[PDB]
Amino acid sequence: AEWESITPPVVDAPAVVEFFSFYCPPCYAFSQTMGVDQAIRHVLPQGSRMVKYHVSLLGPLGHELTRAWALAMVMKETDVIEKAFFTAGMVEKRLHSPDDVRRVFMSATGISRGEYDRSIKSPAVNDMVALQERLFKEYGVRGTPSVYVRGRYHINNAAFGAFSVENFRSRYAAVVRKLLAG
Repeated sequence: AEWESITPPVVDAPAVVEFFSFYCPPCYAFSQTMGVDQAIRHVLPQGSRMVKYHVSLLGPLGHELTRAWALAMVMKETDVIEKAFFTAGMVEKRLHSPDDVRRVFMSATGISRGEYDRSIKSPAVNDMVALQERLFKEYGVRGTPSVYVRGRYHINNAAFGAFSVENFRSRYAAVVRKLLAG
């Protein structure tokens, strides 16, 4: 059950923040196969939110995915986009080029080619890319997945033990739950 205070804290932080990458196997596991993200959402106090931010440093398409995610966030389509990009990469192994990124985004959302091309570079998406890169530095992010609670506690992924997905998930969420208490 381990975690470390970050310094300095982030003010006005969402209750839970997770920095992740579509190239990060444990991120794939948290989101898509082990139900850790879901178990965390399940202990969110009323009114609190979990927000996910993509990190650019990892992999060939790092920056393109971050911008694609920025677009998802602007459009309120993170749910379908998250599932789509993990399937495309981890599962199907067909995320190699910038055209792939746009193709998967369009297929998941139904957005048109022309709207994607105009939107992907919109001021609002530009802002959301800025925000992701800004917060990477403020939270002191060092890798992925990096889960932060109330802008002050960084969960230590490497401090949990279990023989099963089910115990691992429960113990990870138990610690997040504890840190959300108040």
